[PDB]
Amino acid sequence: TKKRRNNGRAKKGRGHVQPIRCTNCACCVPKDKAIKKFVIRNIVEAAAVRDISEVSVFDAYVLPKLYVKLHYCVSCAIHSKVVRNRSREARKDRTPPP
Amino acid sequence: SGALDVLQMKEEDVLKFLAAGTHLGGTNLDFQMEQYIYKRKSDGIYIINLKRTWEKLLLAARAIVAIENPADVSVISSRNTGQRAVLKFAAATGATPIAGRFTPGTFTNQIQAAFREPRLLVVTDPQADHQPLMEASYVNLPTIALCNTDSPLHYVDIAIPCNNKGAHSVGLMWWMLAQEVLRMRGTISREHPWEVMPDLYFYRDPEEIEKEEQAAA
Amino acid sequence: EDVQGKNCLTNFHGMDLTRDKMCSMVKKWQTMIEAHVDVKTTDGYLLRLFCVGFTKKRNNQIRKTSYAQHQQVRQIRKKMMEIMTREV
Amino acid sequence: PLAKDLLHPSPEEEKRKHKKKRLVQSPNSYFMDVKCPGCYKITTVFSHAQTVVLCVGCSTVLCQPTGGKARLTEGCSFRRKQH
Amino acid sequence: GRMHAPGKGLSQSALPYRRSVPTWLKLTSDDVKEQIYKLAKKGLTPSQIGVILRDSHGVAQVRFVTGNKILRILKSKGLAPDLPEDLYHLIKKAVAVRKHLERNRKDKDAKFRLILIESRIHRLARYYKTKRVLPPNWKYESSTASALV
Amino acid sequence: ISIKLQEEERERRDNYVPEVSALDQEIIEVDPDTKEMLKLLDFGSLSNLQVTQPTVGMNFKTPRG
Amino acid sequence: MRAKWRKKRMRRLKRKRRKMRQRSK
RNA sequence: CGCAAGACGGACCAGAGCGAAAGCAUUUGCCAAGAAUGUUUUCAUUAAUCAAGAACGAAAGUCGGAGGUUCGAAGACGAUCAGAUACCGUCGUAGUUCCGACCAUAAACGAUGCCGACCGGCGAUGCGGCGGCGUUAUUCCCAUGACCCGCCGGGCAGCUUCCGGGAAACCAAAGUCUUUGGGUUCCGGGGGGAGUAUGGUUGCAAAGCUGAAACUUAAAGGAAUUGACGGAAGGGCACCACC
Repeated sequence: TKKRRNNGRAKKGRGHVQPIRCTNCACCVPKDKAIKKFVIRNIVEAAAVRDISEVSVFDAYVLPKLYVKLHYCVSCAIHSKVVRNRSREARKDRTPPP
Repeated sequence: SGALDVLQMKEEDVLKFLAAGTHLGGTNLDFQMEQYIYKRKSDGIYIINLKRTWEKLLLAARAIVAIENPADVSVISSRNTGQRAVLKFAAATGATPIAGRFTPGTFTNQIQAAFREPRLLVVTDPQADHQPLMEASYVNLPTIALCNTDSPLHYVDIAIPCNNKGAHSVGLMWWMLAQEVLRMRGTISREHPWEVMPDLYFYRDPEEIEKEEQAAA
Repeated sequence: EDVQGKNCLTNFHGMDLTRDKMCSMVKKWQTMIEAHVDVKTTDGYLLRLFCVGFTKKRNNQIRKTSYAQHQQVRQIRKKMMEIMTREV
Repeated sequence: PLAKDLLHPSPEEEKRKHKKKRLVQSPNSYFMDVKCPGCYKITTVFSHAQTVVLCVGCSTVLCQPTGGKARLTEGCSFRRKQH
Repeated sequence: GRMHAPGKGLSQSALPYRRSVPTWLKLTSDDVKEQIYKLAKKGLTPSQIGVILRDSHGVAQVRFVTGNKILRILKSKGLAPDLPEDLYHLIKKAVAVRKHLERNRKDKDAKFRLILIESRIHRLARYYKTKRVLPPNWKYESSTASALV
Repeated sequence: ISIKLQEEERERRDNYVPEVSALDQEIIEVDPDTKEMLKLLDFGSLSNLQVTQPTVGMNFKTPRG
Repeated sequence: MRAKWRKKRMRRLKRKRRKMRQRSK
């Protein structure tokens, strides 16, 4: 039986979308279908923002962040626990989780 | 209410509406409430037609008076605001109040303790008080409703267009309806500004109850 | 270019943006506008100036998207190329 | 609403609706007494012109064509004439 | 719904109820016909005539002002074209496309749009042969088409 | 729970009423658009209705996303 | 037996019938 | 730090757009094309759907050139394994790319023919048009952009409702069907045998289109419910669990 209205993916009036490669695996996945997750992330977490800022030649030097748009294979994503299975009620929730 | 002078809208009544805020709708509009409206504002808020409000108020009160035994009218509020207002309305009119939590099966399950079998419902909000509106549809119950401009008119037989959101507006609207059912019954006369004060029906936030507990001395 | 004696005499070879900044600027729900200009200075130095632009979500803009039309993009791109030529 | 006066649409409702879907079919165009201040003669221009209506005995060019209603050149006034 | 598109457009021109002429229009039916002749002599179609008239000369419908319509005013005197303007314009478009497609065999979309236009022609040709405003001997051939400007 | 009185702060105190009601405003704030509707009733002109300069720049909706 | 492989088997079986039929020609 | 070649067009990129479908994403120019809106323009039934016939038709595959960066059917190894002609790894020919010619098939899917009418509500978005306080730019007014608040048409959608339907899942269409008739094309008739044999036909080939029978069989199947089960996800308990 038809599980999703939007057949997993997000194309409505296309017919074809360019595929991307899942990052964990490397499997050809349609762009709209893929679980895209954008990650801004400090080059050092907490243990080193203490130590590196102390040895900062500078005075009041902000650190850079690392900007990587991850794509994911549906298997890629669920094994990596990015997306969980939800109840047939809670499948219809599209709001990104708090 | 209609083509008549004795039941026509008076001047202190308009001041009581305009002061309460019963002319302020929501930002939204129910398709079924487009007749009980004048115009929008800037800030998007819809203005209710207080004449049409009064026409529905008297129609409602007419329906309430037509019930012979008063003790089978159910006066329902669940939301905080109307809880006090309906509890006073039933004191004034000899009706039966349901203030706060409405037990599903009151109108339906004949073995429950709260098995009241009324002849007419009055409802502070169709949205908040949706369960009794649905249970009115299992034991033939006409419903009166205090409907905001975005209140769903499912199972509502007379929609009184108001600002059922604001605490002043609700207390006022119940007082107006309580004073009109008594005037039509013939318990008050229409020449005397009624002894009972519309402040008696107002919900009081527990910041304003603890404002009274201090400021007596 | 030249080495005199304990002095490496250097000359401008090309400005670049930090990946940190360049990535930070590329946000979803707005139009990116790139241009590039093959140009020559008054002295015979030849440059390729790459511009980037991003449409601004307005002060009172309630609509989520902040996208140009394509004619709006290409008129902006035409002014980018016009200005980079004009000021090199 | 169940009951609508389908024969008597209030003019707020009729002018709202699509021209074809009005109870009786009625256009959203009109003829303009367009006069330029340089010349003497009042030319009759169609609102949705879609040509360059010129001043006969050239003092100017009056309107310029767009998607819908033409742009009347800055300086020109217009009365909408009716029957 | 369109013939050779999925388009369900409703961009129609909507004539007013009152077929009765307006008041302001001072041009008599004869001077309108005289101006129609002047436009036809310049080298305009009944479509182009009607536009130029309603824009610059405030004449909504020639049929409303006069009795008759613009082709029938052209046709009575013999200013009307030999083959209709609309079937002219499709043959004109088909010669334009076919010229583009002489040196663009890769352009498969063009080739498909050509077949759609060819079908519009054959379809109108067949209509006008029922009304004998074209000869029964006539048939649009794409090799004979470039002479028909 | 359910006791005899109900319960001297719900029966007795709930008959609390101030000196004059909050609906007894000497100057009622009012927009020109509800003035426009009262003008199309019998109540064209009251004395205790101070009509404000109308609110400018329609900007009330919550931005999306 | 996946339906694609049943087809592939039956397709290669048909290819070995245009071998035993190709001898009498 | 350069050089060369060939692929590919990240992020922007959306339940966004365009296209008959397949499909389509650097810049700029040329070329014809196109829907939608606008229209008091014109022709005046020219139309809807369609045996025959026809155009386009992913990927793989075939033939003759050009090129060969990456990736990689076959193959050579290296592991895992009981075996492992597989999953994993290193190489790697055809191929992947371009040109000309085939081939005509995909879960070519919305598994939903096309045209038309009618029957709910809601806020969004894309295109055009029309109207309306205000802010901003070309500042020097305009008028145009950018927001803002509405309306109209056309489109991709979404949410919601005891419209109604349906075996249900679900569908504003899959509704307006025993209250059964708006037009029309294709096409199904229990499961297998079988998309097989055979004949024709198209193709260089691989194959495609049309396509049975004997025989075999009491079921195969659809949706949903409950349970058990999982080498799925989360929560909880226990010194017959751990610390």
